[PDB]
Amino acid sequence: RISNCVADYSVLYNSASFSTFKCYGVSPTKLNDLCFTNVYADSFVIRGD
Amino acid sequence: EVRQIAPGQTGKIADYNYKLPDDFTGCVIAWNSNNLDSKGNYNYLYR
Repeated sequence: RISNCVADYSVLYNSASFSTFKCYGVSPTKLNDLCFTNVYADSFVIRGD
Repeated sequence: EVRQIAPGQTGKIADYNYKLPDDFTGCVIAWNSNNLDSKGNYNYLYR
């Protein structure tokens, strides 16, 4: 859980080290301006297919 | 970037050097050129 901080989504997006980075409810460009209440990052490993 | 070069598609190269309009009408063709450009090719570039 991430809270009580300022997130520079612009840096993360410009730091395009990821192959596929898509949001199904938001547009990546609008992320930097938009603000969120609760942010939860779920990390794991899967297969390409 | 084949996906990136397409209407309503974004990417690192897209929006920086070439961005198709959504309303445009046309065709796009892409293919592998490893054999043709096989020896990197610093003549190729990306800003």
